[PDB]
Amino acid sequence: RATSNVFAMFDQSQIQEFKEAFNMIDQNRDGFIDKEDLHDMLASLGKNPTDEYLDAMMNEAPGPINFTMFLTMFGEKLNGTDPEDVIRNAFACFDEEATGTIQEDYLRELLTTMGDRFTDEEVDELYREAPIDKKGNFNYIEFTRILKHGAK
Amino acid sequence: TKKRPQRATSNVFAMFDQSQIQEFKEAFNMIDQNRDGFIDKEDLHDMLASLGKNPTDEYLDAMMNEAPGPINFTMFLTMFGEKLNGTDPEDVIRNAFACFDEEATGTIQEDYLRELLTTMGDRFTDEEVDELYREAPIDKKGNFNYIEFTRILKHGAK
Amino acid sequence: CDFSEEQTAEFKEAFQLFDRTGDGKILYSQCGDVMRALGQNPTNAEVMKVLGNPKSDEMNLKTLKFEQFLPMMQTIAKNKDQGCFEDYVEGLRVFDKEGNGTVMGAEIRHVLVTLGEKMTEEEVEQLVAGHEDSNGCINYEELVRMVLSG
Amino acid sequence: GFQACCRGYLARKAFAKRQQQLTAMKVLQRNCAAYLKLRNWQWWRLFTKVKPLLQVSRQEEEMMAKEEELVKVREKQLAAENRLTEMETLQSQLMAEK
Amino acid sequence: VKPLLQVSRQEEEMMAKEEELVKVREKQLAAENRLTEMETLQSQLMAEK
Ligand SMILES: [Mg+2]
Ligand SMILES: [Mg+2]
Repeated sequence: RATSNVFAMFDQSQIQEFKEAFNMIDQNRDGFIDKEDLHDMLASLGKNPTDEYLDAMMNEAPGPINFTMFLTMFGEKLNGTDPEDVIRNAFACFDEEATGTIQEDYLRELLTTMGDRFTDEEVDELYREAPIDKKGNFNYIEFTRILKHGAK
Repeated sequence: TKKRPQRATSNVFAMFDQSQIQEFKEAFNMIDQNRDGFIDKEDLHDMLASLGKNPTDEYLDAMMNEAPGPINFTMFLTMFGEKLNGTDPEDVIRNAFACFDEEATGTIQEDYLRELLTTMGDRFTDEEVDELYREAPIDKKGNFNYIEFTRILKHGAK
Repeated sequence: CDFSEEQTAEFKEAFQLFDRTGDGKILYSQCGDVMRALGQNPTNAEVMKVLGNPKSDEMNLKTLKFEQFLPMMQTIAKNKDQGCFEDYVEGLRVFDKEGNGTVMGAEIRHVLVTLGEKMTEEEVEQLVAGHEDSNGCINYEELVRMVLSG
Repeated sequence: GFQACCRGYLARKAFAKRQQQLTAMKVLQRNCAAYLKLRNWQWWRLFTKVKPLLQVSRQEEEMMAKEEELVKVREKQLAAENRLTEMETLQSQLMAEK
Repeated sequence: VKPLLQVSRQEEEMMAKEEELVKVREKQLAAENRLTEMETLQSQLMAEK
């Protein structure tokens, strides 16, 4: 957790985007998020679905979610992640030729032979909801966007 | 009960581009005097006093009756999307006019448009065509490509 | 041990970078890689001698620890048969024909592959790489100066 | 004696590539570690749908990029005309010569 | 209100950059075709020489 200033965690652009999102996701803007607003947003986004299981997460945070608590719960889960430019720069280390694609077996071997050894199940879980070419080729240049859930 | 119900619950992306929503948000940012997403009666009153030389009183009452209450970004967007339901993009009509014009350019003539709307086989009356003529630019005939019309209609060549 | 703890900490940290060995151990074949990365310039004969003259099959069926690797590096640093670069820059001049401080890259590759302890084609290429020119020659002086800074 | 320095230079160079590569893999697996639990977060997939609606970039990056790109494209377009004029003279000169 | 908009005014003006860039890009693309055309004519005429 590491309690500290919630504003110093996210970057200027990141905190600005978070504030702009909090100011938008609110049918009755007043610095107080309730289950009704979330249900209405889900109904408007998914073509009127109803998922009553999401209400079982309010107990995690002290009472309703506030903008401060919202930023806190975003930062507590986004810790460790970095922007897309640095991710692409780090990915450019391998391959060398810079083909934009890496073999899936090679990635699995790399993720289980150095640093934090990732189990085979954890590596396989990263492909149960995304496309992939029959000839392998892990399109990293294209997967960087899907990593941020910028689709669907 | 300031919090309004689900009210229909219409989506805000049936067939609208991100640029349209961005423009709508930027426009709402100027009307809302409180700067909190609550277009009250005073906001629109000041907007009209600054732009359209003040309203006629009944304008605010009609706008309030046409809305479920304190209008905001989401409510206004949903209302305008429901009102625009059925309207196709400008590129579709542009390509249609370009492919229909025999001159390989996409022009439209007043005399030819009259026959295309009437004798072609439609339910267009005299006033139906007079309104379109009045809505046209300075010229009552499209002697150029179907671009200036879409521009003056949407206020954005995109 | 006649070795300060300051550099010993860095040596332990560098040795712990391999990891891929089951635990805090090290293979016989991979011993030279870690011995040459930390410092010094031991030869294949010196590596085989300090290792106790391991068998041909012993280089892939046993693993050592750090308590045994530290004295190896200590002896390699204290006892050594290397030499300064003044003798190396003067040795490569035997192949220089015109004597203008340049030598053909093919001749150097052949001398490194055949003469001496022999080297694989994958290493000699990476060694001679970067110093390519129009006449295909590689200045031995610049090569030695770059190898010394490595 | 010289082969030892060449062999050590490769081990040292290869070791340096592994040192920086090892740290690079840390950011990769670290970014993917939190992504697992974050992937199944009901608040993430719902909020990502709103990011396209905000567009924090605004004209701060579009105007600067378009302005800087317009200058490069302007000089490139003008440069093409310069090469075209030079080729026109050579093409016309070769025509008179031929 | 669309004609005014203090903030949207820059958007319409910013679109001129993309429009001018696209317009300038069109001339560059057309110039590339003309440049290659002169190269073929220059090379063809040079071959005849
Ligand atoms: Mg709220
Ligand atoms: Mg308001």
